[PDB]
Amino acid sequence: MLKLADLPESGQMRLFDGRTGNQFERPTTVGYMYMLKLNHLVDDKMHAR
Amino acid sequence: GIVYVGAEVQAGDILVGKVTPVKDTSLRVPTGTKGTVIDVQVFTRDGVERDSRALSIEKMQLDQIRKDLNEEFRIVEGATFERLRAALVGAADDALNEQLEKAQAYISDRRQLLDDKFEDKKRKLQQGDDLAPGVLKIVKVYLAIKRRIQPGDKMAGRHGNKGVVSVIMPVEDMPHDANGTPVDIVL
Amino acid sequence: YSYTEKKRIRKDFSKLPDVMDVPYLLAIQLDSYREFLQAGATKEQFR
Amino acid sequence: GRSVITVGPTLRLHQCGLPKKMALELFKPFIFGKLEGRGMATTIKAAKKMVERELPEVWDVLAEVIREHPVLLNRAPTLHRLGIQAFEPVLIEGKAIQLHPLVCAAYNADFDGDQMAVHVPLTLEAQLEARALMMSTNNILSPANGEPIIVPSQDVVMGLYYMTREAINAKGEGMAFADLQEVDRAYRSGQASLHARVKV
Amino acid sequence: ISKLINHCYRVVGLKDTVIFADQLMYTGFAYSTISGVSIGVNDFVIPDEK
Amino acid sequence: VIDSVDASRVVVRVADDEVETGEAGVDIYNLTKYTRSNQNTCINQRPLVSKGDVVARGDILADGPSTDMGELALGQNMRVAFMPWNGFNFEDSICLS
Amino acid sequence: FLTPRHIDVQVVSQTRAKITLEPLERGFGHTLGNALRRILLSSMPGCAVVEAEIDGVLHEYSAIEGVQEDVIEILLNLKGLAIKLHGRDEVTLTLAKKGSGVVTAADIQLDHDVEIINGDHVIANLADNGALNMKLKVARGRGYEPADARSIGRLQLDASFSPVRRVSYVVENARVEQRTNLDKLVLDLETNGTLDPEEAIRRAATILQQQLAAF
Amino acid sequence: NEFLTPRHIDVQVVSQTRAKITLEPLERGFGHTLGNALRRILLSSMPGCAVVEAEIDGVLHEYSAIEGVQEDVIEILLNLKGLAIKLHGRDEVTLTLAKKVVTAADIQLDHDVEIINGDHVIANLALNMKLKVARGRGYEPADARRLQLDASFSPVRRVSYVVENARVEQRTNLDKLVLDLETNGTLDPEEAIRRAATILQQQLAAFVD
RNA sequence: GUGGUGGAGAGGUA
Ligand SMILES: [Mg+2]
Repeated sequence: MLKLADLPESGQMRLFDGRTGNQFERPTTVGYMYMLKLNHLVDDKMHAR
Repeated sequence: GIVYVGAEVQAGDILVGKVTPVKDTSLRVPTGTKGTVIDVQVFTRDGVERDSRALSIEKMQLDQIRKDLNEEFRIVEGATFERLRAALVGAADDALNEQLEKAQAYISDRRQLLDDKFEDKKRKLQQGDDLAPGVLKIVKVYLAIKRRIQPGDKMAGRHGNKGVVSVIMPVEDMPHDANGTPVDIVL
Repeated sequence: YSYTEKKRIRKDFSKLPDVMDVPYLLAIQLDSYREFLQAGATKEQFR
Repeated sequence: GRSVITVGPTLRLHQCGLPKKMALELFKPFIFGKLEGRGMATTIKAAKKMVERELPEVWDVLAEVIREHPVLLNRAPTLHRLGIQAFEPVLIEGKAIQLHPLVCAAYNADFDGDQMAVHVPLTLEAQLEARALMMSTNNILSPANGEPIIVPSQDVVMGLYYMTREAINAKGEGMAFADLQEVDRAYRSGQASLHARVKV
Repeated sequence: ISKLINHCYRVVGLKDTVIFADQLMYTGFAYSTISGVSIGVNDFVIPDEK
Repeated sequence: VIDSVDASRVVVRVADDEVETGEAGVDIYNLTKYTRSNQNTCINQRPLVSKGDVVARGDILADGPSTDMGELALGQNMRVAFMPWNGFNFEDSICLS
Repeated sequence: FLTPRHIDVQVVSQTRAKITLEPLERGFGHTLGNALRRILLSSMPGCAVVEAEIDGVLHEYSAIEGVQEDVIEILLNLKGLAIKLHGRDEVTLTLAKKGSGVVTAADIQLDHDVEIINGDHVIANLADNGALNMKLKVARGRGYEPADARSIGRLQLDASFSPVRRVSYVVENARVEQRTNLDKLVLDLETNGTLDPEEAIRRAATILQQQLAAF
Repeated sequence: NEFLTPRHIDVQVVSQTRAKITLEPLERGFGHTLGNALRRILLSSMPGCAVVEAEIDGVLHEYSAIEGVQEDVIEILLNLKGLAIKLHGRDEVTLTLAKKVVTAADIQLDHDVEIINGDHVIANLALNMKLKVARGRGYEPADARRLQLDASFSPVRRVSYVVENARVEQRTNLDKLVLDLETNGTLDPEEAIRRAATILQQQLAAFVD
């Protein structure tokens, strides 16, 4: 599917640093991951007396 | 004595107008709580008066119920009327009159059904509540909070990979692809 | 072919054939209470 | 007080991050004392008025009292004296407690949602006890064994190990350098591989 | 790294030891960020003899 | 078939086959708007059907919280990268754009 | 010590475009490319909708009879509008419509100095009884302005004035026939189409020049 | 619109040639921009003069074994790498050293060339040196085009930078810029920063207005 | 010259 998607086969690409602009020497794994946010927000955790 | 619905409320703002002897038992939003009030509810014990807020609330509720049932009557009555007009030729003699009379009878039956249902719902609404003893009238309010994700909030994927968001750095600092596409999350 | 699936179709990577559909999940609770209630009573309701 | 942790990699070992609101809540009597002293507070009602509205003035005095006041930190399961340590707080905008990554090993505290309890010492005696005996810098070696406990953890170890490798055939191998600064200049220029056999 | 830190503490001192620790963390973080080290499915290598 | 749809209510013209003699088209679904869950989270339902759309029995007319037109959608999916970044993802923390 | 003249811009679409700087010193292009990328992604002045008032609504946690969507979707769609301010910074807009249909940016009233890029941007869908009349005040800002940093019934919105969406760049050599030791910079810029890529480059150049002039 | 435009740059002189500069008020994003840009500027493109060629009399090859001096040829070339020379006369010169202790002052010179430190040591007797010095832009190894040797025409021996939070009472999250410099001594580090700034400015003066 | 929380049960976090 990846090679059908015209994406790099190994699922890894060399990225570019967003501050130095220098490409990282080793290709890194990127992609789309289903990320959740749990009911543990700090707004109800920050107590102070 | 009640906040207008749809009012942004900072911390400590008074919400309910309550009077003691003659001090004030007025309710205030707790500190650290700030949002928008979206709904107010008021309930009164049997034998106690209904405040203008409750009167108005019951007003739009009754209006909504009436309009819903009127529309439900409208759709079915239109279907029946057009079905009858289609059965009859372009505008025998006894059959058409019989069908028109039967349609009128069905329309009257549905009208009386819907009206009786409306009176039943109305009567159900006008009743008081079985509030707790010592409680004359009770009032509750709701608030809406838009919790933006901020550093410290716990985030976890699907494979048992938890995490606490450390910082939120600007878009430039994110690692970007040669095409210029930056990533959002750096695990 | 259902209408809801017609709006978006997931490419299923299942190699195995589906031999029977997943049963209704909440039937475990729902059957118990409704059997305890015996709402529909015959001339002799279920003993 | 308490809150969740957050890794602060820009933190020196002796210092730790601190949310603004926790700082102003905890040190409130100190704020009152300073405000009455310098003169923008005459009555305490006015002092409460400014602290509740948070004028830009209150941040100055808040930073001043925080400046040299050590703060006391501990995790929930404290299994040894390193489980509770003193730090020199740094004000940050947020609700999480920034923590020094090296100290997490002592606390055995990962950032998977751990909450970290904070305390402040009041007496000069207590602050001196914190700074001279409980400061994170003071306790480096484990009391169980002389082995250090403020040790590079996963990521910094990875970086160090990656730096200290050798590639058999890498750009710039075999050429020499007069000084370390020359090596840095060559590498940052990108004309020299990070790990190539060289003379210096 | 642990041995080097322990050795430096007993040799150079404590203030310089913590300075070294902070600098070493800074360098390790920086050059780990420079390194494109990442985990992909191709990294796990199954020997053909298995 | 959907007679009309609004953000709060949905009316369905019931099929003549699956209807009694009288009261033929009656399927009112009042969508539950923003309501409080037991964990103080919002609960609301969204229409996912237009006027005149034919629906079969058991189709999903409107979906509630954490649902994306009939599917279960708990969180969100974003472009992620797996690399140590300035030690901000030091132990398990997350660096956020 | 060559420096680029007569900045060349070519257009892919009314949003996507390419910027090239022919004469550059060797190795210097990557530096400028990163600098321009960061500044462009950081601070371009843009105008986005910050306020929205609908006559029949009180708070955006409600729904309107005849309106296919709740208020929050309306304002979210309204957040994706690409508009331009030619004259003054702050302007107020109006959208009113009654009966069935789909409301786009076309339904908004235009103005002398005010103009909208994405007229095809759907905002909401209306039923037969559907009728909305919404009051919009927009402003031209620079960075992401949340509602918190910014009479009931007036609804605040979070503002992200940045008109740029993605920036990419690459460098190649420039055979100027004088020396092949030169290099040429290709800047791939894709925005919301509201601002001229040449204008963006000139603004970024001025900002960077001022930041350096701090020396 | 308007941004943070600092003026209070400060040079804490940690050494005559090693310096420290800071920039307190700055908008959150430009810290990394300016820091990385200036770092690469100082590394890449500062015109300077350095030796690229030498004639080790009696050492036909690089790894020839020489006598009369305790050290070996690699040490000698590492030494003469370190000299900082400003050439006011030309962009090309070949200098001669002949003596039979070696110091940089032992090299003859004309009114054109100038050596920053003739006190720098190279070797010791118990030495006909013909080395060629040229002007250049940055750090260019001889591999990139005794007869040859690496070069660092840039005058800054070492530059590093780091951005930490900048505290403004009502902004409270900004970037402070911190730069350290180490020039070859041929240039004042603060003057070097000025030179780099003028270079970067003269790059885009065509379009700023 | 004055300042306002017991116990049980259940669940959850580290
Ligand atoms: Mg943990």
